[PDB]
Amino acid sequence: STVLNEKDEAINRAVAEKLRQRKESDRGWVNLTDDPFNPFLQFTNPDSILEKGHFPYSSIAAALFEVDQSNYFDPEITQLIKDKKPLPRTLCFKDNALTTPLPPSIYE
Amino acid sequence: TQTFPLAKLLPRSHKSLTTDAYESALLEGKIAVLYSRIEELKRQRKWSLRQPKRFIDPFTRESPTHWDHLLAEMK
Amino acid sequence: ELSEGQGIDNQKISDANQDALLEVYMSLQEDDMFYGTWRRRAKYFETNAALSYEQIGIWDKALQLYEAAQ
Amino acid sequence: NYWLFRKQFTAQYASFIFMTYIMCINSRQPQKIHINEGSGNIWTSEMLPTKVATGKTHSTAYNNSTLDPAVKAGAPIFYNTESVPFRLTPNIQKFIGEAGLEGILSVYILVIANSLSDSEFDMEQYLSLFVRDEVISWFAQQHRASAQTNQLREIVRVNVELLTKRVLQLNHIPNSQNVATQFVLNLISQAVNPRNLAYTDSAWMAYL
Amino acid sequence: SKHLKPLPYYHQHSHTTLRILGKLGGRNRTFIKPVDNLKTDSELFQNVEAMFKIHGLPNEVPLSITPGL
Amino acid sequence: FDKRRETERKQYLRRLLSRSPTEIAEEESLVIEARKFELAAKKMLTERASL
Repeated sequence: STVLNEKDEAINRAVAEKLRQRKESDRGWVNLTDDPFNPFLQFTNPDSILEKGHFPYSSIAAALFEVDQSNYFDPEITQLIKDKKPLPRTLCFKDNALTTPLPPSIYE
Repeated sequence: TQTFPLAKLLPRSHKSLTTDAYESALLEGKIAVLYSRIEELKRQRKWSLRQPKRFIDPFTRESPTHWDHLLAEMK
Repeated sequence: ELSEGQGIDNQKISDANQDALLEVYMSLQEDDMFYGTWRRRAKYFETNAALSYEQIGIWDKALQLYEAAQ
Repeated sequence: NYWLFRKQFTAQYASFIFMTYIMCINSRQPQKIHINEGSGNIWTSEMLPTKVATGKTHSTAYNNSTLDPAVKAGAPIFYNTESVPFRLTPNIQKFIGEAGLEGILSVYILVIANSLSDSEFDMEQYLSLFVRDEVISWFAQQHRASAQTNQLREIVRVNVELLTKRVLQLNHIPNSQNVATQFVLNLISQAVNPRNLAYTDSAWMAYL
Repeated sequence: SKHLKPLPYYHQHSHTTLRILGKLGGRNRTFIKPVDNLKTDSELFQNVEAMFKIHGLPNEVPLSITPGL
Repeated sequence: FDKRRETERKQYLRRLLSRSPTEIAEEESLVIEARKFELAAKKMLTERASL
C-alpha cells in the first residue's frame, strides 16, 4: 500500500509545481498554457476512423480532426467549465416549467 | 509522465510486451517533446498565448455616456 | 470478458475475476494458461522467476527462488 | 471450440516461430503461412533459408581463426536480413491475447529450444549433411563456382557452429539471477517494436 | 468415455468400462492429442437468420431460425 | 500605472504580430496538437497506470 502514498505525493508535487508556476507567471502576465479550455477549440468529428486506439497517436488519423471556429473565453467562464457548475445564462425547460440549470454533458 | 517515464521500464521488462506498450511509450515521448518545445518558445518570449496584462481606464467602465446609449439604439 | 479491458477504478472486481479464472484454470489442469495468468498478474520479480522456472519443469531452482522470496 | 482453437493456434504458432527463427527464414509474407481451421496446425510453404555473403554483412564468424585462407572471404553464412527476427504482427498478438503471450508462446519456444539442445540429441552431427547440401546448392546457383574439399569442410563447420549457437542462446542460463525465457522475451520485444516492425517491405504486410 | 456415468446409469456397463480403461495402463491416454474435429459455424447449421417483429422491440430483429433443425 | 510597462507591452505585441509566417504556423500547429493530446488524457492516464 506504500504505492498509494507514492501516487498521492506525486500528485501533491505536481499540484505544488503548478501552483508555483501560476504564481510566478500570472504576476504581471496573462498565461493561458495551464488553462485547458481557455483557447477553446470546436474540433470536427469525422467518422472515417473506426478502431479508435490511442487517438493522440496516428498523426495522419488525428489530422482528420480539423479545428473549426476557434474561440477565447473569459476566465470566469473557463472556471465555470471546470467542475460541474452550469453556464451563466443557461435556461433549462422541463414539463413547461423552469428547473435547476444543468451542467454540460461530458463526452469522450 | 516525466515523474517516471516508460522508456526506462521497457528495456527492463520481465513480462511479454505488446504493441500497445510501445504505443503508450511513443505517446508519452510525444507529450514530453511537445511540452519541451512549448517551454522553449515561451522562454524566447515568442508565445502568443502569453501576453502582458493591459491597463484599464477607471473612468470608462463606471458610467455610461450619451454616445454609448446612442450606440445601443444604433445596434 | 471482465478480466481485461476495465478501468483503474475496477481493480478490485478485476482482481476477483482473475482469482475466479485462476480457480477454474487450476481445476481443469490447464496449468499453462494458469502459470501465464499468474506471471502476467504477479508484481514481484521473485514470483515471476520462480513460476517460470517451475512451468519449464526444473524444480530445485524454483524451490530456491521461493526460498529467497520468503 | 474457440478456446481450444486459440490454445492450439498459439502452440503451433510458437512452433512455427521457432522453426522460422532457427533457419533464419525471411520474407514470411502472409500468403505463405497456411493455417488450419479445424485444428490449430500452422505450416508455411516455400521454406528456403536465406544466405548472404560475408562481404555483405558484419558477421565475424569466419574471424575466429578459421583455417580458411584470407583470400576466400566471400563464403556464405546464415543471416536474417529482415529487421524483425520472426513474424509477429499486432493481429496475432490481439488474437492470442494478453495472457497467452506469457502462458503458451514463450514457454513453448523455450521448451522446444531446451529439448533440441545437446540433451542426448546433439544437432552437431545431424546438421552437418544438410548444411553441406545447402552450401553446395548456394555455390552452384549463385557464385557459379566449385568449392574444393577443405574449404567446403570449413564453411560447413562454421555454419553448423553458428546454427547451434543460435539454438543454444535460447536456452535458459544455469544460474537463476533472472527469469527463464529471458532471451525469448528479448526476441519478442525486438519483434514487436514498431520501429523494427515498420522498417520492412510492403509485401510483408506488417499491418496484418 | 461416453458410458462413464454414475449409479443412475447401468451399473455393469460403467464398471466394465472402468475396468477396461484401468486395465489398459499407460496406453489408455497415449492417444490424447490436440482436437482435430472442431466444427465451424458454417457446419452445425445455425447461421441462417430470419426477420422477426417483436412487440417490445421497436424494429425488426434478425433472430436465428434453426435452433432445433 | 506606469508608462514604461505599456510601451513594453505595445512593443511586445508589435513584435509578435511581425513574426514570420512559418513561426506562427508552427505555433498554431503546436497549439492544435496540444489540444488533440489534451482531449484524450483520461484514457492515456488509465493505460499508463495499468502498464
